Amino acid sequence: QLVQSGAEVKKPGSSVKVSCKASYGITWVRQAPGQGLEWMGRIIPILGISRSVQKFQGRITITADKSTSTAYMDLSGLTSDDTAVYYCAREGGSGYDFFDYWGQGTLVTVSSASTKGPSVFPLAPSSKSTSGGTAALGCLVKDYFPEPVTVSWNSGALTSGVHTFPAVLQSSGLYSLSSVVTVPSSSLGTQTYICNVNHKPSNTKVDKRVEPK
Amino acid sequence: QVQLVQSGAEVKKPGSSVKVSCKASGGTFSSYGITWVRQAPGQGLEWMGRIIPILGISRSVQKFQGRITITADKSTSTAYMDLSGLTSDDTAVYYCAREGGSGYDFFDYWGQGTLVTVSSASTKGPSVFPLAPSSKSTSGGTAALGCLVKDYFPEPVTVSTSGVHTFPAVLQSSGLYSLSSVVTVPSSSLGTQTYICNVNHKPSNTKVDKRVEPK
Amino acid sequence: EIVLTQSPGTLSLSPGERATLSCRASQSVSSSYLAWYQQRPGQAPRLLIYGASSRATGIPDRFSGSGSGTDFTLTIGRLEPEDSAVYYCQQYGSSPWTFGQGTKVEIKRTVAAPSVFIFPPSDEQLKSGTASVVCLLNNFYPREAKVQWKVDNALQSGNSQESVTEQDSKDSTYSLSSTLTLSKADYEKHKVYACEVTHQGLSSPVTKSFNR
Repeated sequence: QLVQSGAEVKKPGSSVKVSCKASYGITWVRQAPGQGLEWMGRIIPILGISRSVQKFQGRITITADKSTSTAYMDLSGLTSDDTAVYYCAREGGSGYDFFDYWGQGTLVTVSSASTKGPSVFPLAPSSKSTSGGTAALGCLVKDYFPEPVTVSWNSGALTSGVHTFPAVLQSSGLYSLSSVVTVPSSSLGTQTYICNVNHKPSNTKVDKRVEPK
Repeated sequence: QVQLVQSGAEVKKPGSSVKVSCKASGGTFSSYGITWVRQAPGQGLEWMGRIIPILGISRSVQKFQGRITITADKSTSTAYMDLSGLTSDDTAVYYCAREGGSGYDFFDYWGQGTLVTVSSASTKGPSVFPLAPSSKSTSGGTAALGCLVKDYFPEPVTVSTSGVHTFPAVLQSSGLYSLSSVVTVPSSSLGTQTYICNVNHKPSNTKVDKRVEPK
Repeated sequence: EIVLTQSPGTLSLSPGERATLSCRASQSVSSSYLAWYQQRPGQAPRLLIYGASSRATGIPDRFSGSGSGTDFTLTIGRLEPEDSAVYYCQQYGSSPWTFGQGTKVEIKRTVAAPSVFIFPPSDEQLKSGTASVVCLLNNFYPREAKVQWKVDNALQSGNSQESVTEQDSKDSTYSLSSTLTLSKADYEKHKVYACEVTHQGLSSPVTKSFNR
């Protein structure tokens, strides 16, 4: 399994070391938001050899520490157009350079605007709803700037009806996304002390309890 | 710059014979002796003898004289001792080393070493033991997992290169001893690629490979 | 460098129907040097086919791979709802290795008369900022659903913002969250707030009610 790093927010004219915990290369693969994958470079820690695509040459250094076995890129001298999700993937050699196992991915967000904290918003379950099947309740996340914010319920337990909506731009550069869950546990409820949120840039975690109003 | 590659842990019986073979990787025994050097377990080096394949001459220390024959085959360029008539007190690691002549007999390049283990007890197989990684450990830095090697008698047993901690074997109630191998992986979840845990036993010649599973 | 065409793109097909994906190459490539990949909604792409013929170790052999020289075709013999994904043909044949434009498969099963709920503002961001109401439309197929906010029985402008999640891997249904952020003070005489839904699902516009 390939485990990567977390959403660097840098400024147009900076430097990002994306770390893929790593006879097998690591090839890196861009994907601009809502677009289609590219190639960026390849290394082999067994030999230290590195290769890069022509466009990204003079701005990228892909290295790896074979002993501690962890590979990194370092896209220095980057503009605002490189705001994209970057994957790390396993080579196979010469005639078999298809990308077998992939990394989770690390969204670099590069523009000098701000970093803002996930202000979590009221839940407030509707009273008279379904006759038991789906009592819908959701703790909303509005007013934050840099994505990601993962919001699991029951700190990763309730995984059966956690609907998450993609963040959409508001009037400011900040965007907001909404998390909802369905409970059959109508009155009282068993576990209602829930709604963990993790913000990778701000590092602020907020947990709140749902109450039927 | 000639690397010296030796042989592997002979287990013999008190009253036997061991031909330790030091190989001159290169094809080249030049004007260069092989001197042999004992080291009792947890002790300090001695001298045992010297040869020159270029001239066939051999010399031995007084104590080990009448029990040791140090020969070499210049053509195939491989040198051997043959400690015949040995007791239980010779259980030690034996090195082979390169001379320099008359006034320059300092031991330049050395061999890896070959532990002779001499007592009529047994040979027993490396029964590899459960790994079982701990669940709730570090927050990613070091997820420790190790495949243990218990219940074997004659050492060595190679096991498992960046966090392979190996512990020296310690005597159990029986003459058998056990040692433990552990590694740290940054991939805590699924803790997978370590399904080798290759072990090599020089006497038994039994190799066991197992896969680690996070429980 | 090889620019490459793909299939039509979004495809609507019932389960149990064969699906064909094309991959024409502008420049000639080797008869067997192209690999078809599949990336699920929100995840990392997983290898489906390598060499345009062989299958990835542990990939169900519905996903047949064929084609040679210029046109490469990926044919999915049977379709389940756990196939809804984006497929890219990468030609690791030339240099640099050019990924395909990518095709989106949409499994055409049900029309799911939707479930509409309101989550009207409560006294936690009615004690700072700008409040926002919201309209959840849970379990609905397909994406053809439009919601217009109704305020005190009076229709609203384009100050909404609707976000729709991708179809679930098993459910294959599309849920929505139309939002109406407002000026934090403006909650005086607007007694009721509602969202009006028009869908293939359910005869009428299903409007709603806040009061409280």
